[PDB]
Formats: sequence, structure tokens, C-alpha cells
Amino acid sequence: VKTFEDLFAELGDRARTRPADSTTVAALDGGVHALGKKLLEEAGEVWLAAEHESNDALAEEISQLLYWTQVLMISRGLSLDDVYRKL
Amino acid sequence: VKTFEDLFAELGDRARTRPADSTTVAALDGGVHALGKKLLEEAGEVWLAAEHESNDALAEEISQLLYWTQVLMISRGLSLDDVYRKL
Repeated sequence: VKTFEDLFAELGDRARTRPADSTTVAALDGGVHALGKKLLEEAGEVWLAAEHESNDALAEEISQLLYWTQVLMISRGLSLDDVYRKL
Repeated sequence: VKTFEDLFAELGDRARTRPADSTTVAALDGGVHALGKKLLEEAGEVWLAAEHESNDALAEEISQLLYWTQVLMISRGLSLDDVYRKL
């Protein structure tokens, strides 16, 4: 992954092809409420890591926060442009 | 996926590259006991579907049983050849 968009394109492909190995597929089938919960959990993990853990551990939790944010975007039908226009 | 081996090669790639979206990664990190449990659950789902559900529903559950069988093989370090030599 070179850009935020590389992952986003990948997850869109996973939603199309629905491979057995894709976490995104089950998450997208599973509804928005569970996605919001997961995102909040990960924000807590990020805070813990930011305060108390290594750079690597923090990078790991941030990567998961970014992942779940993208899954939520796809669940609600948002594009990268929808978000990027506000930055 | 054209052959059992296509999926197996894919899951091996996922174990190498460890993408955020891969169910296999978390499962491989998570230990054999949880994998055995998942496999048994899926065998039960397959039986239910075989007795009571559509061909499509049965194909779905079988595909998941095959997936978890492959994840277990990778967890324990088995090759396709290790299994295929016994068929």
C-alpha cells in the first residue's frame, strides 16, 4: 500500500469479488452498528498505544483505525473524494 | 478460484504480506484451538444446510469449511501435497 487510496481500491475490489478471506465482506454484510463499535474500539486502542506503547504498536493500531474507517465509508457509499473535499 | 490450490496459494500469499483485510492473518496469529473450533462449527453449519437448505446455501457453507481447513493446514505447516498424497 502506497497511498490511502490503494487500500480503498483494494477493499472495493473485495466487495465486488467477495473472496472467502476478506474481513471487509463479512463486515459489509454485518451492518453499520457493528462497524461504528469497531471503529470506537480501535480509537481507544490507538489512544492506549499513543500514551504507552512503541512506535510500531501505535502504527499497527492506527493502520487498523484507518482500515475500519474505509470499511465504514464503503458501507455508507462514500467515495474518497467525498471525504477529501473536506480536508 | 479454479482449483483448491488457487485458494491455498492465495492464503499463503496473505500470510506473507499480512494485509489489513485478511481473515487468515488474524486466524493464524490466533492459535490452533480457535481454528479447530471454527472448523467444527462450520461442519455443523454444513450438516444443517445439507439437510434443510438450498444448494446455494450448502455451497456457501462448504466453501467456508474448505477455507478453514486450509487455514488450519497453514497453521500447522502442511502442504497440499501432504494431504493429496493420502487421497
